[PDB]
Order: sequence, then C-alpha cells, then structure tokens
Amino acid sequence: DIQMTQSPSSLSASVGDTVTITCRASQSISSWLAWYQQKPGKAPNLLIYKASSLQTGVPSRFSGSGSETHFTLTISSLQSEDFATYYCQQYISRPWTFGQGTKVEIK
Amino acid sequence: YEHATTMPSQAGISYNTIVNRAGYAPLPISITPTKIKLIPTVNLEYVTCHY
Amino acid sequence: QVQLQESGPGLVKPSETLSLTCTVSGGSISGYYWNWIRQSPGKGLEWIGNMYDSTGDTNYNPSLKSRVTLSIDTSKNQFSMKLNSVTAADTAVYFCASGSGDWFGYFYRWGQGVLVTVSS
Amino acid sequence: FTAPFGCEIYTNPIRAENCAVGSIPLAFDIPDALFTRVSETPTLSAAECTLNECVYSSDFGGIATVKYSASKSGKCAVHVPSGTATLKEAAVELTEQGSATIHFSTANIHPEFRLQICTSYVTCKGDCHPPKDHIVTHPQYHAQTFTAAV
Amino acid sequence: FTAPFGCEIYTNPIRAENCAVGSIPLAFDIPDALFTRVSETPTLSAAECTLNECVYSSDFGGIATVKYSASKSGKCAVHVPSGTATLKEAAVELTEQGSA
Amino acid sequence: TPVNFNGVKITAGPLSTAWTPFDRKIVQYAGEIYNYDFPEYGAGQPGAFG
Repeated sequence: DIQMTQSPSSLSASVGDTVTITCRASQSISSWLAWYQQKPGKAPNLLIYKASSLQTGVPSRFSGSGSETHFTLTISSLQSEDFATYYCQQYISRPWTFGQGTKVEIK
Repeated sequence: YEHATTMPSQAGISYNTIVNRAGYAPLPISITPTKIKLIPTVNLEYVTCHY
Repeated sequence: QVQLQESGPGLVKPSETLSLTCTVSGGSISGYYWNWIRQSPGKGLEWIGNMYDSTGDTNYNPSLKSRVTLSIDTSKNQFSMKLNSVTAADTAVYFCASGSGDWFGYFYRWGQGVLVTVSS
Repeated sequence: FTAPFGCEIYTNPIRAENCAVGSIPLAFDIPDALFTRVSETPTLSAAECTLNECVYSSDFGGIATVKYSASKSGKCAVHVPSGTATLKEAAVELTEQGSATIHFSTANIHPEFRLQICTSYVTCKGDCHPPKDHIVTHPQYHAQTFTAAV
Repeated sequence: FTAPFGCEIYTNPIRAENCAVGSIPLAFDIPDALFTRVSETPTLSAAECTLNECVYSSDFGGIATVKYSASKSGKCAVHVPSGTATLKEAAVELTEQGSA
Repeated sequence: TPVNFNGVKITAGPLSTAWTPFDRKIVQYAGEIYNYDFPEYGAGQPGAFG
C-alpha cells in the first residue's frame, strides 16, 4: 500500500492563527491527494481534492499545495469552527490510503 | 529494434507515436522539427556592380 | 448531489458476520466507485474496500481481504458490506462513501456512519 | 516573397527554411535494453471514453474524458492509431480509478477513433460542431481525411 | 387623455412616451472574442423538471424546480425557446447535484 | 548521417519529394535571393545585368 505520513499529529492554536499541516506519500502520487475535516461524532467532510482544488461550500481560508510525495494543507486564519481532526488521503498505487490525522485543539 | 514512420515536414508542429510489442509496454516517441533547412550546393560564377 | 445512508447500528457476536447496507438516494449507482471506511472511536480512518459501479470489480484492504465481501444491489440502488469472523477489534463506526476514485467526483459524499459493536 | 510552399529565404548561407513540402521518412533503431515489460508499467482495465466537447477546428478544439480503473497509479502514454485525431499530449497520469483529460484536433464531423492508452484502447465516438472563425493564424494540426459525412 | 395605445404626452420636447405599439427589431453584432467554449462553462447532465406550483396569471405565478447533476458548480443561464413561458430570472447558480 | 544519443539511432531518410525553390542559376543582392538567368561569364551584354 501507499503509506501516508501526516505531520504533526497534534497542534494547539488560537482563533486567527495560520495553520500548516503536511502530508508525505511513500511514493509519488502526482497531484492525486485529498484533505478531509472530521469533528467528534460526525462523518469526514471533503475540503480539498487533487492537492489544490477547493471543494465548493468550503471557505477560501483553506488551501492545498504540493505534488509528488509532499503536500500541504494551510488554514490562513483559524476560525472557531475549524477546530477538528484533519486527514490527507491519496487515491493512488493499490490502494487508496489516509494519513493518521492531525488533531487541531484550542490553545 | 528497427521501426520506421513518416513524419510530416512541417515546422513548429509536433508528431507522436507509440512503439509496442506483445510483451513490452508502450514506449512513446515524440519528434518536433523546429526549423527545417534547405541549403543548396552553390558556387560563385561572378560578382557585378556599378561601373 | 449524492446522499448515502448506512443501515442501523447494533451488536454482532464474536466470530459471526457483520452485515451493512448503504442506500443511495437522489442519485444512481450506475457510475463511480462505492466504498466502505471504518473508524474505531477515538482513532483514525481505515479504508475497507471498494466496488466499481460500472463493472462491479472489487478491491479490498489487504489486511481485511480474507474476511470482506462487497456487493451491489441494483434493484434497491444499494451496496453492502459483509465482514466475517469479527472480533472486538472490528468494533467501529462504519461509513459508506464513494471512496477509492470516480470518473468525476468521488468521496464527495460520506454516509453519516453507523456504530457496530462486537460483543458477547 | 515569391517562393513556392511558403519557404523563407536567407542569404548566409544561401538557403530556404520552413518549406512545408513533402515528408521525412524517419527510421529509429531503438535498443532492446530500453524496452520495459508490460507487467511493470501501469496496466489499464475497464476504461470508458466520452467526448465532453468537440470543436472541429485547426487547433486542439476537441476534449475527451477517459474514465479509467488502473492496476497501479503512475504515468503512461496515450495515442490514436489513425489519422482521424491528433492529440496535444503524449502521456497522462493515473490514480487507481478515476478520470483523465485528453486534448485533440479532428477532421471528422462525426468523429470515431480508437484511443490507445496504457496497454489498452477505448473506442471514443461522438458528434462534433463547426468552429468559430473562418480564418485562423496557424497551420493545421489534424490530418485531413475524406470522410466528413452526415 | 385620448391618445391611442396608452401613450403619455409631454410638451418639452413635444413628444409621446410609453406607447405600447409594435415591436423593435433589435440586431446585435456580438464580437467573436466574447464567446466562451462549452467546455469551460458549467455543463449540466441528467436534469429533471417539475412544476411545484402554477398560477396562470399576468405576473410570474408559475414556479418550477429543476433537479440538476452538474459537472462543476458555478452559474449559468436559463431560458425557454418558445412563447409559452416567460422567465423572471436569467441565470441560476448550481452546486454539484441539487435543485434550483 | 545518424544521431546516436543514448543508444537509439535516428536516421532521417531523404526528403520524399526532392525540390528546391532555387533554379540552377541565382543571384544574391542586399540580402535577397533572385532567380535570374544572368549571362555566362564572358557573354555579358551592355545595358543589362552582367
């Protein structure tokens, strides 16, 4: 399988902070990487697809970048509704896999 | 392995092909002539000017 | 566009078979892939496998392949998961979404998830 | 300003350039070591094609999406073994099962062609619409063909 | 108070306004550069329509919902190529698959 | 003449329709090439080229 390594696993931040989450793939996945948000007791929600495309209905403070093996999710200025767990995922090389998750908690 | 394919002699336009065999993956081949030159074999007979 | 709903939560006995159905509404299952993903509460997301809508081919998580069956039911516009020989390690919230990949938008719809508790 | 075939003329050396005349019979002796087995490269299974847009035009006015279910993600080539359509791009990247975009220029008003892709081929077919402008400022990219019927 | 076709009359300049008479043959020469390809704009697939309400009336008493499955979210126009129905709105916004 | 970089040998065959815009006998002047049947060396006639 393609191993997805998310970094960091945990982050403490305040409303208005710029947050960066990185994702590393065990082999090149070109631009085929998605980012999800998940809150306790809820299903994941798609934020970014194909490394940099913002999903409709998702605020523009979320942005994605990267290609090959290294990817970045940036939250320009964190909002109260942005405290959650974030997951990367690659739909590439048997099979499709998720990163371990990044929990973004309130400082 | 010998392969052969006619390439239209147009400048600036590209050309692509795939070479394949029953047990070997497709190997792409691309050509792009950026400038085709037509030099003739020439010798000087004389030079003339105002008298 | 697409809405997904997992069948209801409840108990499965150790060594017996966990069975779930996902019902798609407002859309057909005649394109794309149809996927199961699980989450043990407090932990991360694990992809279980997928079935490809157009041709019905399945792909499974290697660690689960020997115990997992996926299928599609055209007559109810549903797809299903069978997971054999469960143990307490299979207690999790099971989500049904268009995972793996689609020819135009996949994993854009995630079923709200259903909790399966494996218990004696 | 009078040469046939649109040749440009230059004087040092005496020469003509960019003569759109004839064709060059290229011959390529490819070493046996440069070939790669079918097993290694990404293998495509159960593909479907659809012309999401077609503009019969000199440039690559034609767009087609290929839905693919690959055996492993990566990169691999794409071609059309026919003069009906000429592709802008040589290779595409694939991620398990998904969709990819191919640009092409066409001569047929009722196009139909075998898109060869990654150890497979898919029969692309559709209807195509005329272009916008009567006159364009670049030469043809698509091989002309007799068939332009209803 | 006596002009045909409901014309209003004014005196500087001498003129009549708002005469509901005839029609204006408009001709529009649209530049070739202002057109946009079908591929770029939102493309609709597998739509269904239903008149959730209809009041045959002078004003826009008729309501219709279109269920859509768009290729990409955005905005695009709507029209009726016939004299049967005249629409209040020119364009609508679409979000993947939903209703408008 | 081949070009043999990286082991693959490329040979561009003869141009299929051999053709030139230059006739057998040409003239250069001011960076422009003209087709002109100028007199052979030793036949130049007055009031004309050569």
